[PDB]
Amino acid sequence: KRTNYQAYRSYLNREGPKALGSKEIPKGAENCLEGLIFVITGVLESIERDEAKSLIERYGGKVTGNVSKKTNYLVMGRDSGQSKSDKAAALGTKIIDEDGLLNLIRNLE
Repeated sequence: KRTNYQAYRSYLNREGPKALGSKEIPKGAENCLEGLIFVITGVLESIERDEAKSLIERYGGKVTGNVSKKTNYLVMGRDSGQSKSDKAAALGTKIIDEDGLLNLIRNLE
């Protein structure tokens, strides 16, 4: 019984942002993420977690690391944690990619 998976920290923070400052921060509606809880897990394409978090928070969303019952959208990059995914799955919380996160906001442009 170990709840900290050291291997996961390696994967989740092993990103090679070559498109950092390219896909980031759209001009969507300020209300787009407002009232929606976003949970970011796994390694995305290229995003510093804070830029995601600040973005989510800025657009009225709450960013948290644990999938809640009001999440709706689980941003999942490369990680295979059954633990976080199962909760989302049981709720019907849909899994999205980095592109998916921005895709919603891009729609509100």
